[PDB]
Amino acid sequence: IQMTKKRVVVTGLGALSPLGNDVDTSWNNAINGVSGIGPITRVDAEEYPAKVAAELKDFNVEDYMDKKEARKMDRFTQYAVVAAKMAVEDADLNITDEIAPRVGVWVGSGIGGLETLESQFEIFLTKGPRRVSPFFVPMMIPDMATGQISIALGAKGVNSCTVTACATGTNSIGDAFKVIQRGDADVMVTGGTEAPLTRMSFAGFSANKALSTNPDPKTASRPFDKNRDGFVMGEGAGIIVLEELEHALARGAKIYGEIVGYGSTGDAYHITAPAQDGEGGARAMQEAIKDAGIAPEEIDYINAHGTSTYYNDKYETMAIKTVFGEHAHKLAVSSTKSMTGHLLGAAGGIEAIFSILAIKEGVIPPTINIQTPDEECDLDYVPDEARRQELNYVLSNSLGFGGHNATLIFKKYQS
Amino acid sequence: GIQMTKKRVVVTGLGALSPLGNDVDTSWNNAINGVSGIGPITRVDAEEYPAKVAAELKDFNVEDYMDKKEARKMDRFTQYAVVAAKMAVEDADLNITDEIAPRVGVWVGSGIGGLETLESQFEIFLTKGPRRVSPFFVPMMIPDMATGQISIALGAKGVNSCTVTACATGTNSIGDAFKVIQRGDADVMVTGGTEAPLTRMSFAGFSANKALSTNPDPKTASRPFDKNRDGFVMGEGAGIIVLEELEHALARGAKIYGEIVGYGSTGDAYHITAPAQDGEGGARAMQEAIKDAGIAPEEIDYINAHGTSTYYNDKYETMAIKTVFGEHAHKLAVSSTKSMTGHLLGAAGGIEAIFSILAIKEGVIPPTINIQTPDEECDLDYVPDEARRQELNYVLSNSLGFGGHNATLIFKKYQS
Ligand SMILES: *[C@@](O)(CC(N)=O)C(=O)CC/C=C/C/C=C/C
Ligand SMILES: *[C@@](O)(CC(N)=O)C(=O)CC/C=C/C/C=C/C
Ligand SMILES: [Cl-]
Ligand code: NA
Ligand code: NA
Ligand code: NA
Repeated sequence: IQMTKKRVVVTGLGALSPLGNDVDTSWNNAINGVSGIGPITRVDAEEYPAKVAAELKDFNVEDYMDKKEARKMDRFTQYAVVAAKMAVEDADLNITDEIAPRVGVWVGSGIGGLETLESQFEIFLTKGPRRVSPFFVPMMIPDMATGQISIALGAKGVNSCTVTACATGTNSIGDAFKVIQRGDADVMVTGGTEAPLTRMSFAGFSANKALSTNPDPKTASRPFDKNRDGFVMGEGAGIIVLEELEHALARGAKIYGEIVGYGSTGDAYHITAPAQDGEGGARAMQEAIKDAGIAPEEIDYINAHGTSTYYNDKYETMAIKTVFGEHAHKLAVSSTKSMTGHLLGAAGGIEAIFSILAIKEGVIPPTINIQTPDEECDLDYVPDEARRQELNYVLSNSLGFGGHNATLIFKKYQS
Repeated sequence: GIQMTKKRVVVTGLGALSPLGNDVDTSWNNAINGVSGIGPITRVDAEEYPAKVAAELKDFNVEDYMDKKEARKMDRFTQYAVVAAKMAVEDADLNITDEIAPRVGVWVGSGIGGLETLESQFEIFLTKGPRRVSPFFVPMMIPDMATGQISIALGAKGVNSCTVTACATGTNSIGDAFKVIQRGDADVMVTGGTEAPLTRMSFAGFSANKALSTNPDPKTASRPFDKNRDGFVMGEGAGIIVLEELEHALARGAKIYGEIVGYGSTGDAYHITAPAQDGEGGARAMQEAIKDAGIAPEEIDYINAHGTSTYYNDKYETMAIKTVFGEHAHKLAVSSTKSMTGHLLGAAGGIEAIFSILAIKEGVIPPTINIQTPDEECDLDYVPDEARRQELNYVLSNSLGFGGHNATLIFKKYQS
């Protein structure tokens, strides 16, 4: 018995990010080096050492659905549904009864409905268990983003949700890519979503000192900079439509590019500390390269994990050098987190969009805020300004707590 | 040039913690003897909830399996996953050396992860302030920490993931790990589901949803397919299996319980909690798994059903079996082990995959206990009360979850 190996193309993009309430706004702001970082308004910033966050700007859920529908969705689900409908509309895909069992959904979330859980548990403690919402359980579960997307779209195919901390979006896309490659779906609506700007998330990330305590939004998120002191938390959703090539061509779909490689490894080291020298991340990049059937020298641009944390940025630099050798100083590396902040489970989704758009548009987005170069972080980070360049291959990296490492490789579409 | 043959995937090890026993042998032997793991709730004070019964682990002490130093930073869901995964690897007699470590992966899911940790830590936040929240709060709570902690405990450096799909969690995680090995991305996968849902918010949440049985009698509370079924009885635990590429298993002289041959996944695209009318989505997922296995539906001998003891789910699952199997539906055996273990949520698929694999190896079908009033709408052969000795070639395991997830696995008797 032999494996089916279908070609998988990107036919639609949808997004909500601190840089815009659609792909066009997000992409244009990213290539112009616009920061989505400002003072915290979502929660009371006085209680936490962290004073800045990357929030959605002027997002009103009622512009997309009824108040009654929105009331039964946590922010993480609202973002996923809005971005998925945006991606399908962009793909110009008509999900009929005929194709519905061949159209699936694979969207992840790092934590799901944390705000709902906090509000509902606070109701339990002060008002008693009978006052708990009949919809608390489905609203909270991370897989409800996939569930609500499938209902909104009429998508009846492969239906799943990957939860792998900050590697969530990258793994979800990789998993959906594998579904199409083996012929188990013709279309997959995939990516990540996150609404982590909550009391427990700010308390939790302050307790483990992962968050930047820099009160200046102009210098808070500075990946690879000598003075980096933790990440700046963001929110949103990045959803893409993956499609089997012949299916896309037959319907006259527009093609942004092709997904060719996916790598997944575990550090098997520590619950929160990444492996020394980023060895696991190096292995995940190598698996994705082997999956794509290319030489490492073929990678033109790396959309780095680059969170603006001491260890991660240093280890990611080391991992790139291990994988690419002499080609490491020849490629371009950039972290869009310098502008969007860290979207956690949605990071991989938004960064896959930027990686795909980098190939289609031939523009590398920059890493902003690098003022003090770090001798340990000496690669080409495309500082301050976007670079116009024809790209053939783009690599996107992610990692998460529990030692998860995930890598995706995108390729310029050629017939 | 690239490789293209599908690898054959065998089950080489089993590990479990369930309300029926703190290992596979105890759980299996109690299940085949129709022993109930359901009793009054002791985990939380149940006086405020309408639900009065649960299926808890019996005399489980995490310190019998690991040092206190290791257990302290683990929520119960992670403790269960680590203990069951170590048991599965020990049973598989697998030596994870530095050489094979990048070829040994982990794919374990949890429906909710560290809910108890989240509740305790949020209660600390409200009464003591955010500066008193633990630096271990975030990693302890996240559902993927079961995979994370299992990989650290084992030294497993390969494909590392976590599927979260409500009650379909365990089934999807196993199916996903099976696909990893089939495409040649790992030689070994430690996979399954884990859950510790016996918490304040879980009892309150499922009571508010009216998903839980409010029957105070532990003797009749969980009764799948019975006319008087009135919601599920919550359980806890972990079911972990070692999946392995066939040639790798044969070369090391591994014992083989059976083979994984089929996996189906669909979405109802209907409602947040209610399953589709006539269980159409579940019927499609069974059909996808059957096609994946390359068999005729008549080849299925036994169905380990989702059978949660809820009105719509048991009725719709019965309808879905009739749609898929036709005239063969009344010829096959169907049973719900949830009648004994209760509903393990994210761990249900893991424990039920173990029972399905053991059903083939031992040639014994576990029964559905507590069926006293037959429902005219649920008229299939549910193997009532007593286990059935039968040679099985193919076993199908079904799962479904909130959000319209449907997941199916097919296991086969191993033949060279
Ligand atoms: C992420 O892995 C951080 C990193 N190393 O880049 C991470 O911790 C995300 C975990 C998901 C968190 C959602 C919020 C929880 C309170
Ligand atoms: C499960 O899907 C119910 C079913 N239809 O069988 C389910 O609700 C589990 C989702 C929750 C998992 C753990 C959450 C506890 C609060
Ligand atoms: Cl934990
Ligand atoms: Na997570
Ligand atoms: Na065991
Ligand atoms: Na529990």
